[PDB]
Amino acid sequence: FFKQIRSDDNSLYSAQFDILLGTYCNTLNFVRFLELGLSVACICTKFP
Amino acid sequence: TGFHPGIAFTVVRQDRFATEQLLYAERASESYFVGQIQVHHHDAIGGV
Repeated sequence: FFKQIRSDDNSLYSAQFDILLGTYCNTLNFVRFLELGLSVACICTKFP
Repeated sequence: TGFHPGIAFTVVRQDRFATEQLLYAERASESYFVGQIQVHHHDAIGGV
């Protein structure tokens, strides 16, 4: 409750607010091991 | 000590009760003249 607004009604004209001006995420560089030049030294074979 | 010094008193006290009056008035028992509204402004606490 508050009645103490005796039609004096100040602070009833406050318009201050807070804003979110955007956001910024990023991505992950999915590096392929084989497309390196280090892989020229190993022979890769799969074996389930 | 509980002695009667051969003299008595008359006690006088007044009370106050809350009632409801019953007013009655005759028609045209009052000549009533109405002027004109006038306005004045003068500063106050944080407000005109």
